Amino acid sequence: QFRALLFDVQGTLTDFRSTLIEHGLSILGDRVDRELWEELVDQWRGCYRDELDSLVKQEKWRSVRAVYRDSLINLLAKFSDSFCATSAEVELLTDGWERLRSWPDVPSGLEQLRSKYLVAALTNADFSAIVNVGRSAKLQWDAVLSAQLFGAYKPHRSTYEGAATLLGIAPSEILMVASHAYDLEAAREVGAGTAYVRRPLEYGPTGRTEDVPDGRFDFLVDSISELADQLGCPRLG
Amino acid sequence: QFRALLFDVQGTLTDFRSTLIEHGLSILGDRVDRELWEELVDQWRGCYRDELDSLVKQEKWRSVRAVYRDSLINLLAKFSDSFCATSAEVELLTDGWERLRSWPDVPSGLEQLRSKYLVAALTNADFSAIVNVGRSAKLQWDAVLSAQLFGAYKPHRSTYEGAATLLGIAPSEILMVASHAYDLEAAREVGAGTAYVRRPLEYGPTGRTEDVPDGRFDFLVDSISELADQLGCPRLG
Repeated sequence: QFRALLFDVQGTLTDFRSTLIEHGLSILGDRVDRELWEELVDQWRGCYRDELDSLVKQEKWRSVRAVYRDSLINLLAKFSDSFCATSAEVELLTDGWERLRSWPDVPSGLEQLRSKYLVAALTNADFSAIVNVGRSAKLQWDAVLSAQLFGAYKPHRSTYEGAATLLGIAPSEILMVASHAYDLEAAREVGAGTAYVRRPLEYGPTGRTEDVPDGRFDFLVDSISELADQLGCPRLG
Repeated sequence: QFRALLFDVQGTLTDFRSTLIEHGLSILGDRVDRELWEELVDQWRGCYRDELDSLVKQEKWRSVRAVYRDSLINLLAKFSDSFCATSAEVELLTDGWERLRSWPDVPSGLEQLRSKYLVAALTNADFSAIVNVGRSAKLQWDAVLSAQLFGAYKPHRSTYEGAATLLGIAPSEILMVASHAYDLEAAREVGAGTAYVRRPLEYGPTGRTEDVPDGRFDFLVDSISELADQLGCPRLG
């Protein structure tokens, strides 16, 4: 069936929200409260995807770190009555995105898959960012692929097809793995397999995610270890 | 001093000659004698080098797999009196270059360096080839980089500069590691440190290797683990 598994990373494998909440509360200290900062974090994620959505239609690529920084600065202006931050603090706050921890199933799941499949990241994050998160989130890849290599973000066909060309495999022999349906739907359009990972805590203990029904994608799992089971990979020691 | 180590792979970390000799004898069996096959492998490697030297001068890039395949077809014609190969066998023999075994020091040496440094591959081999070599050679990277990503082979400055921009690290904070002096000299020009790894068996128990004196490059070692020691990395368990 498949030769390689292509992974979305942010949210799919990493809990970005907990880190950005705790990191921002560490940096800003007594100057911001949980509900103020949590509301900021949630609008920040929206601003990034809205800018990335705009860039895809326009067929342009830019530093994704710069996207995060630009949208944070815009949000800090909105909240300028409540608190402020220096340029250095804006840099440290923006760095939170590159210190993500992975969900607890991920490292054992990724290793268990490596016995039958090549495992690569295909991320919209900049190349250096995914390399950096790899250390804090304990990710170990066969290859790292980023929108920066292709000059185009997912859901663009160029990213999935370029990933397949670089890997030397037909798109039909890629299983694409993601906790975001848009990413899986685009991969299906190039012939790739689809595997959805439910992440109920991706947007916090409250706040819900897509209750995906069975049969929309080829697999629907609650962990990478579970996906590995269904792909004929044995459990580790 | 250094944030990342950039590794050449073929030869520096992998014994391509032992691999291709035993790989060919497995495919061809009794139809060729070992000493004859050894002569083809040594000329095959020579063809590959002469071809890459000319493509570098012309500033062109082409699939390195096709370089191996086209040069093999020429040598099979030259040796056609002694043995022959089917079209399928030509593909299998060319696959040997994507199944290289690593020198015995390398896997633990790479692991020991990961405690303090980012480790990435930078090879002239195509992207799919270096991914496959990671399994056969048991290499574990933070990132994998290929001349295919840049449309230019080492020693072109664009390859070292592209790697630095992809990893987000200043070339002065990159240590280049190789058993080939051309590669280290070119990285020195871009601003990186240099580490020469002596591989006397790279071209066989017979044949010869390069002369590097002490003080020509920043480090001169006999194994990756020695390099890690000289870089302040604690030993493994």
